[PDB]
Amino acid sequence: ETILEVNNVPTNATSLMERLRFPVSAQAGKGELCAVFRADPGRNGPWQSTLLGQLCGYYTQWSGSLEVTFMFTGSFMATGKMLIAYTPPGGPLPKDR
Amino acid sequence: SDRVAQLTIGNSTITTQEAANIIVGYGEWPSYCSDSDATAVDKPTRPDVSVNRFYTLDTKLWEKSSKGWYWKFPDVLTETGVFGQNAQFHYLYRSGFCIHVQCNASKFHQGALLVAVLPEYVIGTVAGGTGTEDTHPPYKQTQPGADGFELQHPYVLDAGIPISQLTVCPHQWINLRTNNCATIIVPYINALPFDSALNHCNFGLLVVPISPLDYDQGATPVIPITITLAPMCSEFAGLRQAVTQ
Amino acid sequence: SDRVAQLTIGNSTITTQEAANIIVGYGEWPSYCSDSDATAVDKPTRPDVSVNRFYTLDTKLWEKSSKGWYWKFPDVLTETGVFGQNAQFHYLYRSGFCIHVQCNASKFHQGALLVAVLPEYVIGTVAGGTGTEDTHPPYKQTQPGADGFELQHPYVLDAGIPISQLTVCPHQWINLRTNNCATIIVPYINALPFDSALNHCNFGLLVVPISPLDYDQGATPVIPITITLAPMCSEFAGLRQAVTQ
Amino acid sequence: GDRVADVIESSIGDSVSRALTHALPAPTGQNTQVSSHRLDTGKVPALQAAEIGASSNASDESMIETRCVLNSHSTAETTLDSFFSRAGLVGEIDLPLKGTTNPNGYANWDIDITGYAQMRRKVELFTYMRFDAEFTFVACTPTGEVVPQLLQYMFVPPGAPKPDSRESLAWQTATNPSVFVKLSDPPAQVSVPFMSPASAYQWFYDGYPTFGEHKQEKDLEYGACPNNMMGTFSVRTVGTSKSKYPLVVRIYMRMKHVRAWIPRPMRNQNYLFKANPNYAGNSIKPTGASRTAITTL
Amino acid sequence: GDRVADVIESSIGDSVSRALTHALPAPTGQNTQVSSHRLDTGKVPALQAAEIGASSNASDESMIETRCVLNSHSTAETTLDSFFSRAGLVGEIDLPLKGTTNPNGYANWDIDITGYAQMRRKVELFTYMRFDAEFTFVACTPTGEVVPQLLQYMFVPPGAPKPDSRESLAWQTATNPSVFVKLSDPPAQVSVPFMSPASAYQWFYDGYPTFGEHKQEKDLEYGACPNNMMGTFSVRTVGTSKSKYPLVVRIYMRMKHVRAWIPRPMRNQNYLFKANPNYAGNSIKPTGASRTAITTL
Amino acid sequence: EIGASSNASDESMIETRCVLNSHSTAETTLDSFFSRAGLVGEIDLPLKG
Amino acid sequence: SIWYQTNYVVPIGAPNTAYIIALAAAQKNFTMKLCKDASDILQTGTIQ
Ligand SMILES: CCO/N=C/c1ccc(OCCCCCN2CCN(c3ccncc3)C2=O)cc1
Ligand SMILES: CCO/N=C/c1ccc(OCCCCCN2CCN(c3ccncc3)C2=O)cc1
Repeated sequence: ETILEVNNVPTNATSLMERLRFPVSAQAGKGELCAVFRADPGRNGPWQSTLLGQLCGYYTQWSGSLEVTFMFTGSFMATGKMLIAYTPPGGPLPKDR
Repeated sequence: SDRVAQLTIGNSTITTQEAANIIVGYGEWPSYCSDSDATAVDKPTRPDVSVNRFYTLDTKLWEKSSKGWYWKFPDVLTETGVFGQNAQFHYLYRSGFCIHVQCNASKFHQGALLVAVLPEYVIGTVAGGTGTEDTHPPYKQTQPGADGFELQHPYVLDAGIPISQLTVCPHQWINLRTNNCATIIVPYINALPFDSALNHCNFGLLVVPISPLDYDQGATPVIPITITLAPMCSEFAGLRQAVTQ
Repeated sequence: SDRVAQLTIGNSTITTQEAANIIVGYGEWPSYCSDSDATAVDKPTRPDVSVNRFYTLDTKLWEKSSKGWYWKFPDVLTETGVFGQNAQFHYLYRSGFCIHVQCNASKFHQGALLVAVLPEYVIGTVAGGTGTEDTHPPYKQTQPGADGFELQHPYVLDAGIPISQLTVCPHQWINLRTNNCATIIVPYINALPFDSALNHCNFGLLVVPISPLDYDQGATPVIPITITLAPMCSEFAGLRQAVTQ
Repeated sequence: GDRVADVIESSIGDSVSRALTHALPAPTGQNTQVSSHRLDTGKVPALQAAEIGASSNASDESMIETRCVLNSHSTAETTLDSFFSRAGLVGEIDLPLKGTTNPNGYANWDIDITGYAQMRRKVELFTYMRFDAEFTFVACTPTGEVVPQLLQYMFVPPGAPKPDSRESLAWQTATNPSVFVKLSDPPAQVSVPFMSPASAYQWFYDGYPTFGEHKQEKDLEYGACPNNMMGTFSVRTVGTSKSKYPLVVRIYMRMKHVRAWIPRPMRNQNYLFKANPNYAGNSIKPTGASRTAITTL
Repeated sequence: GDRVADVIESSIGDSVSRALTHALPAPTGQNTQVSSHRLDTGKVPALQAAEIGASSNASDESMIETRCVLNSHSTAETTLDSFFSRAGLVGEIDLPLKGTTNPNGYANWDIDITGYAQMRRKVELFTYMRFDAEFTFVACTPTGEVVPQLLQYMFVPPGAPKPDSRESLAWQTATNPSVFVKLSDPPAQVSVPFMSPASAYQWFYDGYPTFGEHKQEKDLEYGACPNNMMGTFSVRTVGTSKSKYPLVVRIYMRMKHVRAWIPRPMRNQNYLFKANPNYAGNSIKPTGASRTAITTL
Repeated sequence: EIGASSNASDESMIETRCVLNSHSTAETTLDSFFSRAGLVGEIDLPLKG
Repeated sequence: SIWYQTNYVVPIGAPNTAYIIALAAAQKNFTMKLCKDASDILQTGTIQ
């Protein structure tokens, strides 16, 4: 496992480290959206930060399952439940939870 | 080792790190209808993984003044996913359910929800207050769909019966200082082997705060309660065109 | 004893008293995908009786001047019954088909229809007549749905190929003086074990009059051609929300 | 024939419901074992976790030092048949002379026992019940007098013609069962089998009997299940002329060979109607007596 | 575990496709058996029912009196490898000096063999094909002259950077396979494996490559299947200065180890475009020669 | 935090079917990846330079 | 896509915002084929 830059938006030098992590915070319970990204490993985007994505660039075809492990770095007193979903081909970006 | 758990069925997996075991209603697991209990002669369709999976249908906000809510089964799912389609295209239906109610807070919040399953949960009205009017609950109140419905008089469960005795039914409690979820497995309950998923609700799910939510000014005030459920051993028969009611 | 037949699958039964045997395309029956041919890892759903049954989708009127028609599979069924729902909710799909084309007349009518199945039936355009315009057929022409589509130039099958050689494909003829139906069983045909029921049409069904319909003034002039078909060994995988295209 | 592995190793079709518990013989109350003092770490019977949903498993023996007690107190009077096989009033029929209701010398009673609170509250402790029954008919005048009058009772199942008068052709009773008895004879009494199309009657049916839109005017049918509607009980004075006396017929039901499933909370608000659990909203009362403070008796 | 009978006796999951026919060895044409006259009722070989969909099963022996003929004519030249393993032109690349197209000394050829009719018509007899291939590259000037010039050919699979000039960094070719050869050397030649993500290439794909609305501007992608797009073949004169001569590279393909499925009608109208079966609507011609009357030669 | 990668597999996260995977791992060996000739040096021998 | 199933809850005294770090890799059924050059070439002019 290598760090996936889900938060691939900041681009100025002093903010580059912010791409390595994304936030969660107290909401208003409307099952709000936290983040999204394509699962395509050999495509431009977040996966480019991973060693998998890079090695993947030296091959034309790939096959197999992938895995993303999310580590929560909030305080010990913080709790919560998140729903992480994978939408197979054909399904557009889910409008809601 | 009893507080930690994983529920995997179909293409869905649930995890919890603060569970309080699992209740198997009336002590028995869901099963398919036997050849001697059955009566309808057509070969049933048993879709398996496409319908027996976890569906997260609704989220309610728990407040210091909340009264409690209820949902009806299989009503909550009749319009969702492949399960719903099967319930609409078929006259006959039967299945069990795995219910997982979620609610987490902090070690500084407090409160307790009673989560129970009540078969044949018939709703009554207040009879015009004086009890002289023979009113009846409207369709939207007897089969509230996925949004569920809020109890008007929780003490009598809107049906003239004491909530104090609701624990005689399969249940669990979500006591914030202890656990953050309730898991109840329910087998098919009816006096018939199969029935209409549209006309008849086999049971109701009740989530009622008995010990009110409380916390000090400054702690996260939005405490959601989410309902996730999975049909088990779903069977359908009597195929024709789709019907919503 | 070869002219008489009964096809029963699911809750549907077809009878015919003037058949001409049954063709099993490329000599092999539909079957489910083996564990070594498969590649996707999720457990598939195999609905069985609720989707593998006969669906009567369309009726065309055969006329002295008719040119012929075609339908695409599985396109014709993507919006019908439990089959359609499964095709919409799942990314992956595969199945075989039992096609039964019906057309009866009288011992005083005459004519012959060629009924064939052509895999990967790609449609072409007339290139602006002069052949200098690189036009392309519109969605409604490549995937006509249940209404099918009428051939513009049957001689070249609207694709630059001779209909005279179409018999190299699984086929039957409906020669009015002989039989009143055609029955063709087709196994799954593709270079992949599963595929999208929406984006890819595995084959096209062609019904073209080669010997024109004829009868004398006074005989029933309305001679319908009805299309009935049944999926066989349907399998679906890659579940998510329903998508129509 | 099957071949792909997931089909072979499938559990689709298992009809044997696995049960986590089983019944044990228990003719008497449990005995008490001698127990002594326990001063342990790790062992903690008194501590529970009600959240789990189970009741406490702590016993006398582990909470205090107990002696041995051989308990031979019977558990026989709390069986379903013991509790229910006692006849109670479930219906009443009036046959007045000059009256508002039945001034024609006959009456049709819809077979529904929910019009009387004592009996109703008892059966409503369960959701589903299957049983046979013994019905007894006590007839007399409004003053409790016995007069030389002959009556005919007829059971009219759903679909059979209901008599519309004392002289209806339906009283020919060629197939329906009828009972002819005098008011002076002892109460008529018969055995009735379990007649529902379902495996059990159900005191609660959360649903509708038919498909369609469930608009305002049809909401009276919410909770109505035909599997509970066994028919009509008709009674008439046997004659072509009006009877000389006003009569009352009390109907008693005694269940026997009882089976019940799914217990539920017991009714704690007065009953208002037969067909539903409606309660008077302005008179919601606590389940029991109350006191002025939690720290005083 | 299973239990209800319909599940046990189910055929759901059968992965073995039952075949009604099987291959037999046939190295030579069939022999002819002696036959004599048959004057029977009941036996009727000559009569058929084409409606069934099968071809006639009548043989020489039953239609005329035949002699015995020992046929040893080979069937070897009609195997797929015999028919297809003959190199034919499938691509042509121009590298002119002062020109309209490639005046930069390099060129990118999209690997698609459908630009030449002879080869295309042959492969299009089948729907699916799986094969390895031998590609040969013949280079010379437009007059057929051979000059002392060095070239570099590079295979650029989908996703690899396509060179955009004679000096592109991509020619470092650290992973892509490249061939360096002189025009004076014999034609370069290499073996190419079966590279599709699918089990076979397909000359016809009745569908779209992606989901969504298939509006007018996207109809150019109808029939486009990425499983057939193997990449780009790039060529350049090896140098930092423009070459002194104009070059032409002809690409020949020879299939080998061929397998094919689903035969189809053979093209009978001229080809217009590579990507589709479009035909000129105003020039639809009969498949063959015609005559003035059906009763005359 | 431990430093290891997840040991969770497809089988335990969703209901899977059986798949006999015969996809080769031969092209990702070091020799397969590196034994392809690439440009590493260039030398110029000009006339008047 | 990642959604809030319930909510991020915290008591008085703890930050209202925290971060999640995502780590990715392939499963054991993963393989690759058809060796090609990467889309990037990390050099502008000549490397001296
Ligand atoms: C010669 C005539 O003698 N026959 C007498 C007779 C007496 C009783 C009888 O049937 C009695 C059946 C009692 C069933 C009562 N139940 C079943 C469930 N149920 C019910 C009522 C209201 N809501 C739900 C269920 C009922 O009221 C038939 C004939
Ligand atoms: C040092 C470089 O040497 N490499 C030469 C080379 C030559 C050929 C090559 O790949 C040739 C693949 C031929 C596949 C042709 N196909 C496959 C199916 N297809 C097709 C075209 C249009 N519509 C549908 C399918 C085709 O055009 C790769 C490298």
